[PDB]
Amino acid sequence: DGVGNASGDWHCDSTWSEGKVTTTSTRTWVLPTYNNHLYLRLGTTSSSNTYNGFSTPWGYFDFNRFHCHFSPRDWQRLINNNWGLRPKAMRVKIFNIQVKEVTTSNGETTVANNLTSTVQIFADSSYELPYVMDAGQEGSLPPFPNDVFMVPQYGYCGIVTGENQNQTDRNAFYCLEYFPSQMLRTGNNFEMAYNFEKVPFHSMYAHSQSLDRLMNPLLDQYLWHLQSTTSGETLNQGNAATTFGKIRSGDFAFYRKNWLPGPCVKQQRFSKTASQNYKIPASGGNALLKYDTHYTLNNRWSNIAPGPPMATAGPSDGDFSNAQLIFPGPSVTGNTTTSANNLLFTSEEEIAATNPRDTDMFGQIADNNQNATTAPITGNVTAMGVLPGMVWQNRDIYYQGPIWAKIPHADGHFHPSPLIGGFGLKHPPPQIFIKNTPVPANPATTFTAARVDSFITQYSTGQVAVQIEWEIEKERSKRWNPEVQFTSNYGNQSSMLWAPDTTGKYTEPRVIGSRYLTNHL
Amino acid sequence: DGVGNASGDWHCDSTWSEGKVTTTSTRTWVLPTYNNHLYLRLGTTSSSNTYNGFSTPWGYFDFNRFHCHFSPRDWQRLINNNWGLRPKAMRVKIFNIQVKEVTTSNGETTVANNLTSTVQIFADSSYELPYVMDAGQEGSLPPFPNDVFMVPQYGYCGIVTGENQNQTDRNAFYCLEYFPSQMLRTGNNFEMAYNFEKVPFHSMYAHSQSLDRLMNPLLDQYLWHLQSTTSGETLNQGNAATTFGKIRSGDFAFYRKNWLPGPCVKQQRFSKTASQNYKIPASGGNALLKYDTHYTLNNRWSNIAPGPPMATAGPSDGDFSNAQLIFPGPSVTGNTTTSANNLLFTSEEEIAATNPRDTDMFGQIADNNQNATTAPITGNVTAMGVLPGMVWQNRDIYYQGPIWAKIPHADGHFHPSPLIGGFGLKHPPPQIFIKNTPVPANPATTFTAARVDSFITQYSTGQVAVQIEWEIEKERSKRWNPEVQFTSNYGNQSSMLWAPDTTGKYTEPRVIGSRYLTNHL
Repeated sequence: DGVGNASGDWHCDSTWSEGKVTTTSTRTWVLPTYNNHLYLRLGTTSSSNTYNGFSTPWGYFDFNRFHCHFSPRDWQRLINNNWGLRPKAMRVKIFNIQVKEVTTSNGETTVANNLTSTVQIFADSSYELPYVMDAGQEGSLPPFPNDVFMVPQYGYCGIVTGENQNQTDRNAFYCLEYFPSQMLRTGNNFEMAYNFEKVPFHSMYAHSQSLDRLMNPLLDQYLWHLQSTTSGETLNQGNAATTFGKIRSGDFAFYRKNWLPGPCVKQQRFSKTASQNYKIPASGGNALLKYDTHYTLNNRWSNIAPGPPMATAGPSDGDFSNAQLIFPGPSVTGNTTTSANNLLFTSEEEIAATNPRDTDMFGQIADNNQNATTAPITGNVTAMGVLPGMVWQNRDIYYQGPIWAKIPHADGHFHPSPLIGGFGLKHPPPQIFIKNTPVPANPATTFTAARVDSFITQYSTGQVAVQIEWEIEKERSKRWNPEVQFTSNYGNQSSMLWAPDTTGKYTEPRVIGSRYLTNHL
Repeated sequence: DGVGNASGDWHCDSTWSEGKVTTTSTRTWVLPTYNNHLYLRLGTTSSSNTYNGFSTPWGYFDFNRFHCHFSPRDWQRLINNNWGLRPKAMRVKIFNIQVKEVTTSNGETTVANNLTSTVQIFADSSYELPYVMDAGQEGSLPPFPNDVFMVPQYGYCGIVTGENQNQTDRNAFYCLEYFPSQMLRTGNNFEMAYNFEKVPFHSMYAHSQSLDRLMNPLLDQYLWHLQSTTSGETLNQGNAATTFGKIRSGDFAFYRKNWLPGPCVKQQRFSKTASQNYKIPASGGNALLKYDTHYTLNNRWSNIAPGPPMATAGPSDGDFSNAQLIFPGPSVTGNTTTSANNLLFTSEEEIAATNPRDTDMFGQIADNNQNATTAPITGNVTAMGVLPGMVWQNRDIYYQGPIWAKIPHADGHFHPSPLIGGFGLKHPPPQIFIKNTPVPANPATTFTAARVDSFITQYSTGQVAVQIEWEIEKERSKRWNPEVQFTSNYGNQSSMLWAPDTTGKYTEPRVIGSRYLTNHL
């Protein structure tokens, strides 16, 4: 519309309705020029870290974390009152564009606003580009609305053959300029809308019943079983008579059951006390990567991280495994720490009702057929696939964690739910790409056909607004006694938690999940 | 609309109608960047000064004083001709926005206007934020229309537990960016409207009658009373006979009366002559805070300041108490003075008809039941609540004082009128918040997820207009002789009072209240 006319307004709120909540949040961004306006191929030959790909001049908006869209109070309203959550619609606006040219002269930089410069924006609706937005990486909106964030650079990997960097003829190059874009000056604004495909509600609740306890504790089964092959409490001694008996109440472990616990992939267990662990190197002949549970994909090890949902130790427990996500705590110098107390550990232990424990076996199975001569042998089940009549609970969604993921495009998928967390989507929210259009510097007066390298140094800033409509289930329980709630128990604090400190810094003190209200199997 | 098109006009006038006056005033403001765009928590552990809270990047418009909306002549038209005043409607405009970027280079600052920068403005209509606008503090429009004022920074306290700074889980953090705002460039303008809830007229008048004199001085009552228990003028001597008598005229003190004087909280009295006061420290073991009348709220002393309305010494009298408001006079160095003649003292003495004196007791009450053996004992009433059949007069509104206050949100309130002065409102005029939107400085070329600290230094200026509709009562008295008026008696002056001086400085020479015209009980 105009230079001196604002192209949008600031909107950040949540509005709660009967069956739905609509959260809006606005942020301020700054977009640098990446790679001097030019694509660059990436790669390194590493034993398991081997990768190859392309970094692009473009940058993109990552909307996928829950604290982008929710405050800590709104997250409390949600999880305390509701059994389920799923996203419905999404809407995005990019407005109040400002492009700034900078001038380095006489050892000092001055910034002026270039009014005729443009910025390019397109959302990829057809999913034609590699989708990196679900990778669980950085570059999303800040949790706190006053923060200004930097738009992350876009890049993508490609199929790696073995442990060697080198590309083959299968590798694709995608040129972002080969899509149609929208070019925006300071008067122009961008907008798009999106609809989520129907997806099961995330279950925000814990079970108040175990699987193996689903029976009536008063009654007996009409089913019989073999109690023992001999008299006495000692093995391989007795009168050698087979005793059959009815299954009476009080001895549930022998009840015949309709269902089974969920699948397992065992994890290696580590103690938070440093002296209580076996000494393992970070890198070398024996890596910690070797001793963790990994999968070999094309001669490349990769952790199973978290892996299939499995019950975990409590957040405060003195042991952890890779089945637990780890977030930085309130006070961290960054990139390293020697103490687990600085870290904030996730725990799935609420799902211990239906699911086997990450660091413990699924069960034990007979390895032979006994006879009078041969004693029975059983053995541990470390990894178990799904079986008919098996039930399991998904991993929990967190306030700091990802909302969705893109289901890979493949001829088969089983229970398409993301192992980090959230909502598997075949057509997730489309990636929105933005770059500063190049402005050439002063050209030569004669003609040359070499591409022009010299460019005016610029960056742009602006405002971005996101609106997601969510759909929620109200808890409908006949439970008498009070349910557990998410409360602030933090007590007497010199400086308020979940608020800026004396220096203005805002951090998130705790990891908070969605499962508080109980329900029954 | 446009860069080179003005978004509003200058309007300052009052327009008087039969039952109403509509005053408009326009000012020029300047808005700095506060706290480098970031919230900061505040607090200090003090014995009674203990506080905790948050200072915000935002700033706000304080419209609450009378001289914002009135000139000294308009204030004279009002109070001389009218018994009552109440506000009706209010309207606010913020226009002619100008955002200026500043550059410090080579030891000198240059200012340029950034045309694509925005400013954010929202009024809080739902009273969701802490309301600091009624606190009787600085940061309102200047009295004199040529002055340019600086928009005050916004901040708020929180519930303090005891004498300790530390917050508890009850303390709230409010993020202003979590409201919807309006973003304005130089072409854009802001506007809002507001309606006052029905409120009793402030009574601009003094009583021409005392309570205890409401009788007919000619007649006698038909009521009798006990005149004395003995003969003679000396106590505990006489003939010990009970004498009853009719209540004759001329001895009014014994008249039976339908009504009582207003409540009291006694104040400590101080003489303006320094030698005539008892020596008390400002701070130490014995504070002057201890010896003034205070209330203990959660182990924290606070003055009763002014407190319930009570008659006071005259403005020129040689003694004062905390029941009298104090304003700076025409000539003050600021923040301190050793002489009361520099200060301008408020006086409530007009209400001495219905109200007890601030430094004197409500009365005296019998402490025992006398008999022949025991002499009667009475004792002073320093503090008295309201009683059935009690009448009182509110504190006066001044030209320099607050217009309204927000009635706290609580399950009970008694006679909700602000003890400083003005109009108690449940939904007062909403606070209007304004800040400079951040413009990031030159970002790094690589990507980092830390929030961007570096910012372009900016400020904005503009114009703000306020229009309040007022409702007034015309005096309707049958009084014969002339009433007291507010006149300029200042006499021969080298430099005109109520006008700028030779140096351009404008001050307010006197404290002027609203009560001149008499009325009768």
